Amino acid sequence: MKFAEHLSAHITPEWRKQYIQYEAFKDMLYSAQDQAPSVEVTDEDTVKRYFAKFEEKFFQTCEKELAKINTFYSEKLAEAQRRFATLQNELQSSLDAQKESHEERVQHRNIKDLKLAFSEFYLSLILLQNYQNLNFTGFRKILKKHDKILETSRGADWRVAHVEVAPFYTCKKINQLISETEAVVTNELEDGDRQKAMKRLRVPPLGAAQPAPAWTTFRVGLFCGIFIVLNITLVLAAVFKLETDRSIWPLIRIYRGGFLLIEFLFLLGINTYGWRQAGVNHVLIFELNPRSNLSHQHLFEIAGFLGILWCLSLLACFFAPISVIPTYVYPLALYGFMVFFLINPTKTFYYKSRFWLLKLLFRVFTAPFHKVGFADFWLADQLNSLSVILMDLEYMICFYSLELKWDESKGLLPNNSEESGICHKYTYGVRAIVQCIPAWLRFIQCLRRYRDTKRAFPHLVNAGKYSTTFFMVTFAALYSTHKERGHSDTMVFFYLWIVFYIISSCYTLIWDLKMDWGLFDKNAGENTFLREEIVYPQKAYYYCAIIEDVILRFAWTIQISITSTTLLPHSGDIIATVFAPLEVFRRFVWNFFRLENEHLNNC
Amino acid sequence: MKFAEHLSAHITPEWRKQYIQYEAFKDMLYSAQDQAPSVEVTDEDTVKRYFAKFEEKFFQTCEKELAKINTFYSEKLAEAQRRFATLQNELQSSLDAQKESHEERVQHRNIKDLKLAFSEFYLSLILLQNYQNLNFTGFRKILKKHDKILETSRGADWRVAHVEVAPFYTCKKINQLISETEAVVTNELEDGDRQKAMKRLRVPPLGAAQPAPAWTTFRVGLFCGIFIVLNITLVLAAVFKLETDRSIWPLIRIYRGGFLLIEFLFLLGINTYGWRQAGVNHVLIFELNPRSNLSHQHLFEIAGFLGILWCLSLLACFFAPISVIPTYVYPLALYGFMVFFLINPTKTFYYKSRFWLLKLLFRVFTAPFHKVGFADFWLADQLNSLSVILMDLEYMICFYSLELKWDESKGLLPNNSEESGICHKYTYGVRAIVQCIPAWLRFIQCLRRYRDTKRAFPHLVNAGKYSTTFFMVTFAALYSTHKERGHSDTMVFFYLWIVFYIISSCYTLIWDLKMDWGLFDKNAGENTFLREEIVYPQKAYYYCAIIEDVILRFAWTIQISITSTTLLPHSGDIIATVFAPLEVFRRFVWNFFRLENEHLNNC
Ligand SMILES: O=P(O)(O)O[C@H]1[C@H](OP(=O)(O)O)[C@@H](OP(=O)(O)O)[C@H](OP(=O)(O)O)[C@@H](OP(=O)(O)O)[C@H]1OP(=O)(O)O
Ligand SMILES: O=P(O)(O)O[C@H]1[C@H](OP(=O)(O)O)[C@@H](OP(=O)(O)O)[C@H](OP(=O)(O)O)[C@@H](OP(=O)(O)O)[C@H]1OP(=O)(O)O
Repeated sequence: MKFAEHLSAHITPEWRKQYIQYEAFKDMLYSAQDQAPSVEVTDEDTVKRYFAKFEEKFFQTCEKELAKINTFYSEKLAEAQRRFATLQNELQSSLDAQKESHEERVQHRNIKDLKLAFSEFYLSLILLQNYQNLNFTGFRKILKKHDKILETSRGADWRVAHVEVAPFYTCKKINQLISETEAVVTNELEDGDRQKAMKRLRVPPLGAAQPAPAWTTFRVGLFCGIFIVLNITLVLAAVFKLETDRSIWPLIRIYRGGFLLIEFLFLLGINTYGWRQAGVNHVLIFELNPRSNLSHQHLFEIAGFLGILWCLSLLACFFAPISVIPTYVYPLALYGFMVFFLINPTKTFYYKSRFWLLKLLFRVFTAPFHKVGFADFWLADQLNSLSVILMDLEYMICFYSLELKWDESKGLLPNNSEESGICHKYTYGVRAIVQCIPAWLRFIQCLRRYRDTKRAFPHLVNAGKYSTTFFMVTFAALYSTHKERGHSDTMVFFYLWIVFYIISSCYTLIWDLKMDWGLFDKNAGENTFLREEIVYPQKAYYYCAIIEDVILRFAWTIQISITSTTLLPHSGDIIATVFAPLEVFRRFVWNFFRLENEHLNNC
Repeated sequence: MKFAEHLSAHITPEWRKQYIQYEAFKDMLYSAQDQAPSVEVTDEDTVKRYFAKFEEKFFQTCEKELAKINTFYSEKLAEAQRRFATLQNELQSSLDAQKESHEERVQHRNIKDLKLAFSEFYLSLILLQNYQNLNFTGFRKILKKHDKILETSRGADWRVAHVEVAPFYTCKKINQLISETEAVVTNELEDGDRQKAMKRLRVPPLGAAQPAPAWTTFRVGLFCGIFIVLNITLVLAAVFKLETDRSIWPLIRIYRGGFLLIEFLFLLGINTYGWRQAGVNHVLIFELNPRSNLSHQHLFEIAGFLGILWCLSLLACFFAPISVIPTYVYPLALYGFMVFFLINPTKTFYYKSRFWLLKLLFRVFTAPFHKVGFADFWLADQLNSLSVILMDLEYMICFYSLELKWDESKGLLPNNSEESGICHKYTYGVRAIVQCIPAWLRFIQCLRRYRDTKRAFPHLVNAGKYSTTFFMVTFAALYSTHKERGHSDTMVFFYLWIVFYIISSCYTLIWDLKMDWGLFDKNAGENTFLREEIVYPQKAYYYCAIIEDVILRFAWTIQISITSTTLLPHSGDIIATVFAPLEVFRRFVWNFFRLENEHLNNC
């Protein structure tokens, strides 16, 4: 309400402290009004002296904040012109190089980068202009409010004697700067095409939140409703219309991956909504284009659509109304549709989003030959917690290639055959390597980062933490195969195994609480066990995260060990399936604090 | 982009012609720019005289439109001043009467009515201010556009010489007016409470469409999705899970009403959406409070929720999980929930809407005594199209009270008993009166209107129209009972019956095309077979309405005749079911044109 929430919505995520503290002056004026001693206990001289002293303190605070505004604006303007001169020099160099093939491609990439730089400079200039306008509006509003409450005209005199003569308000150099940038872009860059110049230099109202179209919200609601009703009917159909002829392992073992993917997309949508609400400049961190970024609603829509596809495919797998090929087409059809959706080459269905995502995925998969950005290793750590999809895909390809009789029906082939359990076994080695692929990719990425930076800490320690999983999985496999062979010394390999269990968790957990989040700092001060500046209002969120992460790390390591070792022949698959949709929740809660730590400590 | 859509959304409907014809100015300037031939083709003298003559014509047109705007503003200000004087006199009289029981209640209703009058006055003055500001903005906008396209500075000089001195902008009496009204409201009425004074006089941004919350759209989507999935599963369950041993009539004949009502609500939501989009001032016509009106989204939400309840009740009726009572609680429970939803006495679940609708329904059901508004007889005619709900309700009461053995099970009592078919008969004759109730109410309303106005040409004939249903139903009942008795002269009563068929349709259809819509106008002729002015862009809508209404009138009259005559033992309920959900569509298509015609002629 009023200018208060307007300013609060128009806060720049970077310079939040530099803005006028409308709330502070608001509450201190109400504090002035609230005291109000008894009407007849003392002379009106005391009341007027109280009014005068509080007015003097109000003027002192206003002058202090005004001086801070002047200094901040002058400094900002200083680097504004210095950056303008630097970009003008670069533009002149590029133009004179062009005026006088590989050279043409270099000029093309340079001018495109220059256009992007001019775009961000124009955003900076308009941000400064909005800064000045918001400060002026806040000053006029607070002075009017004060003149109203104190029923005096002193606020107007203070404003006219201070504000309209303030250097920040009197300086119009920002307008000449933006006009010169616009003219340069129109003339030198666009060759007189003013329309294209503006179209590239548009600035959508980022300050006014985001005008989400009603159609997107309606579609999200429709998809959510259809998904929940399909889920309910799936539960009822599974409970009632299922008979007993086979233990239904393959169906869950195949659809667990789709369930994990859908849950991950939903949680990432919640994650980005919280990121936007908290004020963390995530778009800058991911070097995304500020013109076009995906809000949470699109992620919710995509998650709902994939959930619909998965649920209908699984329900068709149960019921199987009528066909010629009985049941082993639905999972294949669903996965084919998903993979084709991901690689759609037309300019439809978020073409830029899919292109950028697949480019990032190719970069992260070929990481040993690429640099390290924040969008790269974050996706690598995202994939590190989703080894279950790779496991399920390998199991599905094994089942459909070797075990399943392709030209047959039903799909409950006898388990008494020797070929039953070919990849329910582990001596093939096709389980340890698949599980360790994410760890290997992440570790080699960290090693390349260290080599590029030439700085041992913290990259070597990080590489060790990523490499502990190698020992974990390999020794679990050794124990499993030696138990299969029934050797006398096999039990010995159990002992140190448990040791390497602990040296994993208590290790990585520490890495999760010192460098990833920067908590437990020596300068906690008033906030025991926490950090000085926390964006989220409540510390109970931090407490629940710190109490859940310790359990979830043990859960993840034990679940990956049992998945790759396949002991406990009955309950092993059940424990793996039940523990799978918990590490994803851990990965969801981890991102909040990871980025709120990175945003403050840029580093 | 430009201010085109800005004004097109911000133009007040009832003064749309008075605003700037900015679009015409755009297109004429674009035509002027495009018509210029090549430089080499024509001499520069011809080019310059072209610019000179078109500039002169542009200035002439702008002078004409500004003169019209000044005259309009002067007249508006004069009537605003006279209205202000009148309301000041009324306030003075009220306050001096108050200063010097029934008298207190009269004073209370006077002060509330005066508060409403001041609200309307403040809204009108703010509308005038918005008009003036938009006109000034449009002038400066088109002038700078002309200056940029003609690369001349003549526009600025013309603006400062004409627009700056223009009487509409120079007259600042509007601000003194609003300040005086605000001061009077704060002091005389609110007794110094400025906060309550402005909150009662707050004006939401009606010009900027409507900021619909995203939560409402999400809820609408969720309800629509759940409804469509429940509909599909109900269709499949009815096709497969239902057998045929005792027919399904005693179920559809009770569950038709919920579908009818839900369809009516959905179509009414469509009506209000189209009404808002086309610009027809429907809120003024219904004397609704302009600050609190229901957009289409709320109607869609209510329709979806009722659809969910009805579909769930029907689905539970099919499968019928059994604890004690087999099947005859679901319809009663659903109807009880609906009626309790309508009569909720708390302040939740649309507190104002339900109270207003209940008051209107009571007023229309006490038609012979209370007066006539617009919403009154509009709702009367709206209910005249839904006699099927009353038919189904009385049939439900008849079945549950007499035929149904409530202390039994199943719900498929044999039809071989003598009492069976009594409720399928008409010996009591209740069908005729139940069907003829809406006609009687509408006739009484028209008779009261005629008596009050003492003018027979537009009222007495209106009453005479609604008496044909009486003769139709009575003659149908006579034919049915004489056929049941098998008298020799029975067939004779058929003959005139068919006659009174035609004298119904060809009569009321004419009434639907002359006074209800104002079509076929002799004074017209700009558009063949249409009126002088239309609001919807396409005449094909009028053509399809005029081609469908002729069929629908015959359909409605034959369906009511067959419903109340109890003939065609096999196809009777079938024809009733297939014809019922289309008369509501006829009412839906009728409302649009009825209100666009009532908006202009003002009968
Ligand atoms: O792209 P828009 O948002 O519609 O901007 C239009 C206009 O473009 P159009 O004439 O095609 O409508 C001008 O662009 P050009 O004609 O010069 O190519 C532009 O110019 P300036 O910013 O330099 O004034 C000006 O933008 P703005 O909204 O900031 O005033 C504004 O002009 P019009 O509303 O008069 O058309
Ligand atoms: O919050 P609003 O009801 O929209 O109005 C507030 C304010 O009330 P608050 O004291 O609760 O903040 C003033 O109320 P009064 O003390 O004068 O009764 C009012 O004053 P004016 O309308 O006379 O200016 C002014 O409204 P406006 O937005 O038109 O300036 C605006 O105050 P602020 O926006 O400056 O905080």
